[PDB]
Amino acid sequence: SRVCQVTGKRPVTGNNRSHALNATKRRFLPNLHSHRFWVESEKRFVTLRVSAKGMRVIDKKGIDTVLAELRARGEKY
Amino acid sequence: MQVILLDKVANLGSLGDQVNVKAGYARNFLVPQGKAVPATKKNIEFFEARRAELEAKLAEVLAAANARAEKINALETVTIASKAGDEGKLFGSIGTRDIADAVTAAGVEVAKSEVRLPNGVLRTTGEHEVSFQVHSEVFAKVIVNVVAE
Amino acid sequence: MVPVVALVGRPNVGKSTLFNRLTRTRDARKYGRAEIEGREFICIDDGVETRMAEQSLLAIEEADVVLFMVDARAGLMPADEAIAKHLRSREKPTFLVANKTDGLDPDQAVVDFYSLGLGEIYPIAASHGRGVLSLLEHVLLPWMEDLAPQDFDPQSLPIKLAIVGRPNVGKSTLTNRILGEERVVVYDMPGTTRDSIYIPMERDGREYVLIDTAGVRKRGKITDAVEKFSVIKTLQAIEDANVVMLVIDAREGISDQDLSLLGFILNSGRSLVIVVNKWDGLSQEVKEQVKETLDFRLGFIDFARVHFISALHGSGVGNLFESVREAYDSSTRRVGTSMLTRIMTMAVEDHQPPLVRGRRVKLKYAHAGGYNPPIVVIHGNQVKDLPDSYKRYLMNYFRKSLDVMGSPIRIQFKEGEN
Amino acid sequence: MAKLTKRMRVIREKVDATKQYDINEAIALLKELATAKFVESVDVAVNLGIDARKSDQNVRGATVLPHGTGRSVRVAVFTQGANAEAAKAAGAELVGMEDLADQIKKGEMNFDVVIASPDAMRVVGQLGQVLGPRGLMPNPKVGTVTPNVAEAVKNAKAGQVRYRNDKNGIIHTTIGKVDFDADKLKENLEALLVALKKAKPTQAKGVYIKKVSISTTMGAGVAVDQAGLSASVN
RNA sequence: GUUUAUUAAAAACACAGCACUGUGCAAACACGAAAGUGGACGUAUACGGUGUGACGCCUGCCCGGUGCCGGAAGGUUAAUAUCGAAGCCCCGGUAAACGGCGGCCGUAACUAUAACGGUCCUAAGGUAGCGA
RNA sequence: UUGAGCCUUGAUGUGUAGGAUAGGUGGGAGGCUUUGAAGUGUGGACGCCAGUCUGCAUGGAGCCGACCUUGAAAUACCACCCUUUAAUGUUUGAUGUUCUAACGUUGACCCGUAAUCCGGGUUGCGGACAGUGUCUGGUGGGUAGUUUGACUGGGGCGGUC
RNA sequence: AGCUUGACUGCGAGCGUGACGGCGCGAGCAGGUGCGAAAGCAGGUCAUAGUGAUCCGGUGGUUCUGAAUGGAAGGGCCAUC
Repeated sequence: SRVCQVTGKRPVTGNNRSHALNATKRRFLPNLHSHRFWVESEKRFVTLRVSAKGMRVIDKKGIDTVLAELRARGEKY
Repeated sequence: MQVILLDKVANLGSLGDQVNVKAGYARNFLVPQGKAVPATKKNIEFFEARRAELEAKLAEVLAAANARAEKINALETVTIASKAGDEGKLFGSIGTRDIADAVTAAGVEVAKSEVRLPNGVLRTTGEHEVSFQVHSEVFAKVIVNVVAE
Repeated sequence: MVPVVALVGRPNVGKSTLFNRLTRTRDARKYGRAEIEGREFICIDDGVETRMAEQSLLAIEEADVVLFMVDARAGLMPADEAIAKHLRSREKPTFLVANKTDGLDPDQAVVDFYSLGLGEIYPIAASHGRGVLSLLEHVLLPWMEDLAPQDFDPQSLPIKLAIVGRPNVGKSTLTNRILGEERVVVYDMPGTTRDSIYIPMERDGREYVLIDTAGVRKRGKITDAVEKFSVIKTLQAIEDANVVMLVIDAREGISDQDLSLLGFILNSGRSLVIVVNKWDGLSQEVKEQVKETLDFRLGFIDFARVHFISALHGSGVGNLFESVREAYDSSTRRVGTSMLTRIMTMAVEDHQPPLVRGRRVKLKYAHAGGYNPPIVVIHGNQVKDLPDSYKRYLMNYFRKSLDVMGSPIRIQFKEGEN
Repeated sequence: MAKLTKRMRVIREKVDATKQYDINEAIALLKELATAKFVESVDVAVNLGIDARKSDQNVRGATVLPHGTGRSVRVAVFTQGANAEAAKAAGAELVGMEDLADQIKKGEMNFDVVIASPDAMRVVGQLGQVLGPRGLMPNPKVGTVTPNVAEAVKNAKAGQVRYRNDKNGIIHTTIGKVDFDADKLKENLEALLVALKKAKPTQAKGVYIKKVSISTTMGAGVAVDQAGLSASVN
């Protein structure tokens, strides 16, 4: 997809906008990328699709804490 | 993020230097390689007590890694220790090509720019003879006896 | 050689307002003089623009007498004091006046002002009427002791020309070149119109204009709060022409506004000569033949003549001077009922005057209603009996059979016979 | 030209970096510090913003203040059609248009502070061409280009603080001498400090007071335990 | 040849041939938010696009070298009010330049048209097609 | 390799007057600046260099200006921040080059699986790029909504308000 | 031609003239002024044309407003763009 698997993402509703203030809508994709994280706790990579807010978030809490979850979020490790 | 190093010495940062670093260097080089451990005001306390042991007891056959490193960054005088660099000069058949294993920088190497030899090289003691190519399909050679202690 | 009042009083404000009220002469345009009795003299007009400091500095040294100005609500101001000091050292006499004087009868003058390294500050009028009288009298007296400098042929006027174009290109710079070849700045403003506007100036008698609103390298005394006022000027640029020059770029030219601008030019009814400036830096395969082709097809029958100059090199410089003259001759061509009638006959015989409601029309002479932008009025059948198109067809024919590298020519139709 | 900016680096490294000092302590310090040979000046260096308006910023003048004491000056009260006739009733000082007129136009002057209505003021305190003082001179502005005369004489008789440089948006005001007492000095600051808050109504930034600093000369200066701020007038 | 089924068959549309451009493969491009797919199991003598319309016959003018043309800013030539602008380099622009594609003069036999040079310009120079 | 954000040194300010070179001094003609203090490059109004030229390389005069004039100002002792300019501390961004470790790999092979898909692993090649996400400037009749009066001896035309 | 600054100020019986928006005339009182010897005259121009609502914002003044509560912003008001 296009979702962090942590932070919680998906494109979300938009519009182009003008000082004209016209009406149209467009959504908005977050900045996610599947980045090859190193589990270390089984010393392998479990490449996950993740946000780039999230990339930070994973770091601050540490590998097996995001990876503590997933299991607790009932979804592909 | 920030780490306390585990590394003995490292070209910047050394010997339990707790510092902040680039995120893109830190998570994919300083860790996971053993050259650092994450820092937290929890971690630092654990680590401070630990490093009187860890950055000593581990870090004492590792003097080799900093020295041997030059020799594999150039690949002109391809030299690693198989057991050595901490035992005196690099000796025995042991080292590079006698198992055809030597560490590369990034798989782009000048240590297999030709293959030709019938049982590899290395077979002296108290020094270790490497083959130092002079072409890429003739092996007229210029063998050296470098060490990297 | 000759005096100039030379207003100063800080870079801007009501400074201009006063010049208009002292002048009355337009189309002499700028430089330009304020008339009093018999004698007329010129007028001349932190962290401010470097260009604006250079012109202003250029103005005051040639200036021959100076007038330093203060406002009602203005008083104290050290910057003013610096400008006043500069003037003393360099040495020309200065009188201290104060704009739309107001207050509540003369009071705070002269009291602040004695420190100004100047004494007696005369208060003025401009929106009342007594306070102008003293200033004009003061100047008069020394100036009275002295007495300083104060079909019709194509050569009866000197050729009038403007330089119009985009609100992007540094046209004002190209303007500096055209006036130059001397390697000298020239956009020093004096004031002589009604209100705060704008330079047409003349060199070689013949008039050049600088126009539009910003990017032009309009960074002036200011007067067009919105996008509008500038346009009031370009319409002046129309009034004054018999030649207009369009600067277009090869890298921001022919913009939507710009193509409209050429369409407008056709209305403007004045000779088009097409300039491309800052064209020595363009890529070796030019973009730009096609850019010429799209304008060509719209299409402007004139003489072009394309110019590829820079204001930062100059290449086209002669070829521009030349092209305008040639264009003016054709435009201004001595005309004459005879020629027109004779070529016309051919045209109608060849391709057929239109018929309307089973009744065939009738043409029967043409004459020239003036030549400078050439107009003709042909007396034939009714206005609607021709479409505008056939008018134009017959016009285009004349545009063809006798050269018009000049402006579009005009055709009219009157009725009387039917 | 510039050999090394070393002598100034060590010195500024001692007592400036916004080292906030007791106002009085500062003054105690102020007389000497680096070898400046005699007792020096007490200054406040007040930083005000902007250009296009002043209220008491770049003033080639002196204004009346709470606690006027420090100096007392010569004063003549010029009483001509104004708040002069209120001044005639007041009878403090000397009030007289045509006798003080003479005295103005005589050839000689010494009544520095012209409290004034229209004619006198232009003469005394402003004149010269490339004006500027022997080190001090009769000054023009005294707020009688904001004429009042009667009440003005009371304020005037008492004295007055002169400050001047040129054109910068930061308003310097020399507070006094060190041959004036420490606590009287503090009061001079406080007075100017209350005034400044008062000053400037014309929005361009709603707090116009940056640094209240107190300083002398020879790379010696300090900051005040800032107390000019917006809250009312303190 | 193709075609407006249920008015209109053509001169329309098509078409080989030709011309031009764009594209080096993960191709251009095209579809498909993308994934993917087509393009192509191919591979610049092609591929895509665009455009013109068999065929034959009507001559399609390269800016680099060096020169030339206009122009200024300079260079170069000047006085030595130094600065040096006019003519020329250069900057742009220039091949109806050297050199392949006109006249006019002499000359391929009614002189005259002329392959060569002179002459207009540091134009090849009516050779092709076509002649009162 | 190399721009610049800031930091503190530099010293001074063309009309008679004014020695010239008068930005801006609380206070204003002691400070025993003790040392026997100086006239010699930056500076400086302005090159109008001069000389006066610099806390700016000499020792030669009590510790010392070796006190003012005079104009607007200018000489005891100095003070208040600017324009300007370095030297130095820096702070930061560019380019330059090389690297590998993200990342890409429509290279090659091994493997789940006697599967052109995919996944994992190995290796080869690329490489901090590329590309993409946000933000953001320019372009954009391709797409989108609509705008284009009225008077009127038919209307439009014109002319007019 | 002398002299002045009433192109004052705060109000206004009472009128004309407009559908309304509204526009015009108007003595006198009051207060302050100005000029005139004094009476007296001065409320912009011989009269008739010389321009536009409403918004919304700018300028200056005011305490009027002002959300716990004081200030403070913005808004109203008065004047003007």
